[PDB]
Amino acid sequence: TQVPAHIGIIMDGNGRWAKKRMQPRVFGHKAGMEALQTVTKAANKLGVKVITVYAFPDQEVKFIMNLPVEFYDNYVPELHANNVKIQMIGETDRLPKQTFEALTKAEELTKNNTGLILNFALNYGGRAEITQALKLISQDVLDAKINPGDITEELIGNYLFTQHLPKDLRDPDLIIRTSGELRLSNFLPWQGAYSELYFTDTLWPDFDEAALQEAILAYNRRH
Amino acid sequence: QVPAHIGIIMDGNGRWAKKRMQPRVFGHKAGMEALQTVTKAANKLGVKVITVYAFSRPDQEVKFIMNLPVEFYDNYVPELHANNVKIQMIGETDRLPKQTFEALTKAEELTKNNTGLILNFALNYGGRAEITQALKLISQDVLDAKINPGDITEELIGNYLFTQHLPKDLRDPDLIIRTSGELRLSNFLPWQGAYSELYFTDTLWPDFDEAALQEAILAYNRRH
Repeated sequence: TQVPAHIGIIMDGNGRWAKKRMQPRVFGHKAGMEALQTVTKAANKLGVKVITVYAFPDQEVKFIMNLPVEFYDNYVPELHANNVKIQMIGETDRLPKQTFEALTKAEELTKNNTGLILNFALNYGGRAEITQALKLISQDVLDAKINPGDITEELIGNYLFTQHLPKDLRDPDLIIRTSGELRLSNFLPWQGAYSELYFTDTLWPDFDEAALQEAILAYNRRH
Repeated sequence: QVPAHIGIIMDGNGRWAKKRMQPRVFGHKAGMEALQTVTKAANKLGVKVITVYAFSRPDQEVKFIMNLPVEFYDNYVPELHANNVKIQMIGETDRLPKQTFEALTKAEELTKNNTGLILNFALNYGGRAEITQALKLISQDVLDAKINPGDITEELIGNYLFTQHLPKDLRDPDLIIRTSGELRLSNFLPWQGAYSELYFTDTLWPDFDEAALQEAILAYNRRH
């Protein structure tokens, strides 16, 4: 049937997964990377146009900010060979030098690719995305580039971080949340306003191609 | 352990009426009874705010949503006033009919001093539209030099949304309920609900009562 063109995913449950396997939380994030690799390849083959993914303590953040570097070295080449285009959204200026540079190389490597767009939401917050959009628009109105009569929902959409996606694919058709949490977490509040929501108890590192197909199957049974 | 602000998407009125071989109008009158029951019960339990959204031949659906506050004023608001419930509307007023605008304002003016539960009606409401209208007002205040673009923060935007009239600690729903089995938010409080707990039930809105409200509050407490 109809495959949803844009899927949002809140990758929850890496810590619980690792605890369940009696391993450090760091092992869970590593397995979370594997799950993303599997899901990204499967969705690309099934014909999904976009996946926007969202990751959810002192020494943990050091290991977590090294994951984009690890992503670039051990996963990005295979994704690039699968014709996957890699982008990021969020306040990426806050990220460390090594992290921003690994992600930039992944963007540059894959920028000509014509398959699925893998969109990393990093240092991302919905309200903050909207806030900065409403700031830039107000600056442009103060500088007379745009009129206050030109302020519309379409204009706001052009100033969000999802602006770089193709116009018809900016808004998720489906938002998947793992690990049993029935809540929003400030992920794509604007873009996801009309999205089908799907909730599963399965933990993110166990979310595989079969779990993706079950989510896509649930989406088709809606309408 | 009661959530202070509960959002409610009231869906399933049409399905409820068609199941009983009755006209669609019958379903919406039963929907107003459900709202009365839920409003009274929530007020009793100590809920501070409920924001309600009537959502579901689109020309037919618009007539029922706009007829709501006229009938609600005549048949239900007096009892809510006696129960110390404050009534407020969020959404766009400019495009309302005359009889509807008068019925909403009479309901507001009647109940404006009440110190119990705030019943917040979302009528002619859209989240994206609300945020867009907030920008228009912020943009105009930047041109008038009342504020700088640098002053535009998350807290400022909150003061320009339709929920600004609620107290600052109660503006955002802690829980959002949707009836009729649909797993969507349908453009309801996208900003304000960004961190809300969600509760979905297959129950149709006219069957949603005090008991269903308490089952929802129970589920909310199991999250903590």
